[PDB]
Formats: sequence, C-alpha cells, structure tokens
Amino acid sequence: YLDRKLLTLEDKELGSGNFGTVKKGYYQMKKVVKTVAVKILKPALKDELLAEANVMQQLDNPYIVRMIGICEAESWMLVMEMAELGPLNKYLQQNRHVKDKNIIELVHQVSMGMKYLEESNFVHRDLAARNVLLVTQHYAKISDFGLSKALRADENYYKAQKWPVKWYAPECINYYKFSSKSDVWSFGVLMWEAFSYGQKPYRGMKGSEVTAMLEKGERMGCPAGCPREMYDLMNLCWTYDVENRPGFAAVELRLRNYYYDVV
Amino acid sequence: YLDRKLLTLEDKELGSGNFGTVKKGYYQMKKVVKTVAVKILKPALKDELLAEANVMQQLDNPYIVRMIGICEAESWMLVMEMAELGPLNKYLQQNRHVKDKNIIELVHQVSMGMKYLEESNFVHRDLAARNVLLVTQHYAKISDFGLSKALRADENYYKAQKWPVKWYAPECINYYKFSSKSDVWSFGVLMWEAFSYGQKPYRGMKGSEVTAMLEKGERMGCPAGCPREMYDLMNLCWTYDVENRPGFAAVELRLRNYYYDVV
Ligand SMILES: CO[C@@H]1CN(Cc2cn(-c3ccnc(Nc4cnc5c(c4)c(C(=O)C4CC4)cn5C)n3)nc2C)C[C@@H]1O
Ligand SMILES: CO[C@@H]1CN(Cc2cn(-c3ccnc(Nc4cnc5c(c4)c(C(=O)C4CC4)cn5C)n3)nc2C)C[C@@H]1O
Repeated sequence: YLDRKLLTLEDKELGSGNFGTVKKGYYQMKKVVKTVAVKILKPALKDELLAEANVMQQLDNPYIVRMIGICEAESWMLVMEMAELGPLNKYLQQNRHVKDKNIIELVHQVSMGMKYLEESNFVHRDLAARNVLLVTQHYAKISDFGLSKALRADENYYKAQKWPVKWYAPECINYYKFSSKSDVWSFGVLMWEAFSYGQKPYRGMKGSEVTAMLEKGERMGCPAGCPREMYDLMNLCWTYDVENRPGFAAVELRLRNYYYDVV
Repeated sequence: YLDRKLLTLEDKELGSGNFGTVKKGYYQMKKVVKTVAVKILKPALKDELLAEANVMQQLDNPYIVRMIGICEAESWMLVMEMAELGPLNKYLQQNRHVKDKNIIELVHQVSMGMKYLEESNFVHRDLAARNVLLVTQHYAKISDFGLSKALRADENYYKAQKWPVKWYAPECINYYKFSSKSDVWSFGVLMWEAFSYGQKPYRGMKGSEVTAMLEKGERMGCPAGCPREMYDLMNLCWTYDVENRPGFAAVELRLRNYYYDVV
C-alpha cells in the first residue's frame, strides 16, 4: 500500500478501457522519483485489481512489468513502472519499418518472460500483443495480469467456471482448462500479430468461425516478410493437442537460437 | 424437453426464413394428438431459440401463442400450438374483404395480449402484423418472441448494446431503450398494417428516411376505410415522447370501447 501523498498523477489519460483509465504519474522514492503508469478503476472490479496486484507482487523478471504497489484513494489504483513506448501492437502499427530482426528480438524477450512465468507456475490467460509493453524499441515487458492465475500445487492447469477467444487454445474453449501450454498457443498468435505489425488476428471472423477454422486444421497464413523458421514456430505453438504442444522452455530456446543466427 | 418419438413432422415446410423453417406436425398427448407448428433451426441461433422458449414458457394468456416445448433432435426445434390461418399480414393480403369490424376485433385481441405482456414486465420488441398469427378469422395470437426480454426488477426498459426499424419508436433508435411504451409505438404500426390489409408500412422508404419523416413530425396517412377513431388511436401510439405515450392498459380500453360501439 502506497502513500497517496508520494504519488503525483498527470491530468490527461494515456488510455481508457472498460476497467477505467491508465494515467502517467510519479512516485517519490527515497531520493529519486520514479515515472509510473497507473491503472485507475471506474464490487468485482476492486477484487480483480487486488488479485492482479497480488500476482504481480510475486513476479520478479526483467521481461515482466514491475508493480510498485496499490493505492486506495479517490479511486483504487495499481501503480506500475512505466513502459514509455506503450503497447506493442499500436507501436508496430505506427512504426511499420521496424526490422524483422528487431521483431524477433522482442518476441524472444516475451518468450523469456513466459519461460519464467511457466517456471513460477502462473498462467497468464491473456497473452496478446496489446499486453506486451515496450520500454524501448529493443526491450519488451509482459503486462496485464488481470486474468492470471497461480496454479494449485497439485495441478498443472486452472479450470475456469468475455474471453479473448482468438488467442485461446482449443482445450481452453472446449474444456475450460488453462495451462502454460495454453499460454504457448496464445504466444503463437502474439508472434503472428508482431510479424504482422499489429494487425488483428483472424480478421473479419467471428469467434465461432475461428473455432470452425481451427477444427478443420487450418491456421493463419505466414505474414509478409516473416521468416519461414518463425512461421514454423508459430505453427508448432498452434499444435491442437496440448500434450504434444511445446512448453516455453522449448519455445524460448528455438527463438534464442534463431535470433543469434540472424544476429 | 419433449420426446422426439411423440413428435411427427410433415415433410413440406409451411415457411422459411433466415430463422430456419416452420413445419406442421403432431405431438402425441396422453390420448389426444395436438397439431403443432414447429420452428426448426438451420452457436448464437441455439442460444436465441432457448431464450425464446424460456420467454414463452412464462407466458399464459389466450392471445399469446402457447409453447409445448423444445426438442433437441436432428436439429433444434421449438414446438408450439398451431395457429392454422398463419400470419395476419398475409391473411389480410389474401382476404381483402374482411370487414372493418373484424379488423377492430383482431387488433383489440392483440392489445389484450400486449396488456398482459406489459403487466408481466416483458417487452416484445418485434410487434408487427407478420408476428400476429390467426387461430380463426376472429381469434388472433401474438407470436415471435425471439427478440423479447424480461425486464429487470429495478428497470422499466431493456437497454440494447438487424432491427425492424420501421416498427421502432424514436427512443429505441436514439437511445437503444425498449419499454412496453416502445411496444405501444410498434402496435400503432401494426394497427396501420392491419387496417391497410397487410401492406408494408413506410413503403418505398429507407430506414433513415423513416427516421427523418418522424423527426419532422410526419406520420403515415389514414388507410382507406379506417375509422377516424382508429386513426386517432394510431397517432396516439405514435406519440414521440415516451413519457407522454399511453401504455397498453389505456390502448386496450380505447379499443375495447370502440369495438363494443361498433358491435
Ligand atoms: C486496453 O489496453 C490493455 C490494458 N492495459 C492496461 C495497462 C497498461 N499498463 C502499463 C504498465 C506499464 N506501462 C504502461 N505504459 C503505457 C504507456 N503508454 C500508453 C499506455 C501504457 C496505454 C494504454 O495502456 C492504453 C491501452 C489503454 C496507452 N499509452 C499511450 N502501461 N498496465 C496495464 C495493466 C494495456 C493493454 O493494452
Ligand atoms: C418470417 O415470418 C415470421 C417468423 N415466424 C415464425 C413462427 C411461426 N410460428 C407459428 C406458431 C404457431 N402457429 C403458426 N402457424 C403458421 C401457420 N401457417 C403458416 C405459418 C405459421 C407460416 C410461417 O410462419 C412463415 C413465415 C415463415 C406460413 N404459414 C402458411 N406459426 N411461430 C414462429 C416463431 C412467423 C413470422 O411471420
């Protein structure tokens, strides 16, 4: 719990959504000030914010957004370290000449953050390019832990009882079972989005039409300019059977090796 | 849920639409057989049929079509009591010498079913002459509950988030708010249709042209042979401001009194 008197909010919002707003601010530390991004709410939303903060407080990795704390003031607030360049999909939409090697670098960083999340037995459950934030053009962090779950000690998945279904694996849709392997499927969609410079996946399609396409064995095509090896990796992430899909250790290693080849 | 083996369908359809098909059939009761009309579907459509059946199961009135049940078989089916003469607009198109007193009788019956729906806090949201079905030439029932909503206990309208816009009140179009008063507006259009022997309302006009006409304060003219008192009531149903428009108790009483005057 942070001290509201140490927090300075800017008046104009960075962004807005059904949760509320995101604002830039400053948090006074022992000497330095820290630039922060602040998620500001507005029964259930408050509980969801506290749960989101509880997940983030347990994570400690360079490729994951760091929480500073929560502040209960004029509204409920989640205060995070600022990633100044914002969401990856919007950045790539606005910066269409980012080089392929740079895209590989960023998606590999996401795969390092996810390898850590997997090792930590958390499932993200909303891994999409809008939930990757850029610190610099060469440094990506995973954000947006509002759907994330800490797995039980005795289970390798979370069983659920509006979903981002274009990012969800078949077992999520058909059995409501969310595992790190389900996050690998979403990571394949994220890769497709990144190599498509922030285009929406399954353009023009309803959720039921996506389910029907995937059940036919069909997958999105290779983005313009995307290396064959990276499209091959997207397709391995989109392995239908969860038991035969790779985990993030295998995915990160493939990306790491390909990146250092291109380098 | 009904027993498919107690249901016999006829091969030839009564009608078709994007909704699927309507077929005649029979449902075996304990001794008697009941003639039924069956809506047969051709994700979203199933949910919509189940919600339609859930509305109809709660309604108990002589001027509303009775549902027998749903049947999940070769397709999803909504089984209803058969109204043998079919939709009112088509019947009047084919029977142009039905007397004015008979038209008053039938629209008064519709206003009794709607007074009940209003008392039951349901909004119909598709009240049009095609959705009035004839049991006999002197007995009308309201059908077609696929857009209908049960109002929340704390609200007197449903807020929405293709529509039959020529039947919708201005608050439906401008604020997406659907109340029993909005159904009264639609009922005025239904009256116009009935006294016009099933002609389409606002003929030759696009939706935007209808909105423009109504915003000028203009309304459809009086059908040939329609009593002035009935045109007056149509125009009261087309009161622009929802708070000044009558409810169905007032509309039914006006129709009841006029009918027994003509009787
Ligand atoms: C609806 O968007 C979903 C929700 N989610 C919210 C969120 C942002 N968070 C954060 C954390 C650290 N840094 C930053 N930096 C940052 C910089 N510029 C920004 C934005 C964010 C920004 C937005 O967020 C616009 C999209 C709302 C717009 N601009 C220009 N954001 N954390 C969260 C939990 C982002 C994701 O896209
Ligand atoms: C597109 O049309 C809309 C949809 N809607 C469907 C509907 C009918 N339902 C029903 C219930 C009880 N009896 C009956 N009797 C009955 C008798 N003869 C009929 C028809 C119906 C008939 C049609 O329905 C043609 C229009 C398809 C044609 N013929 C000769 N129908 N219930 C529903 C929910 C009717 C409305 O006009």
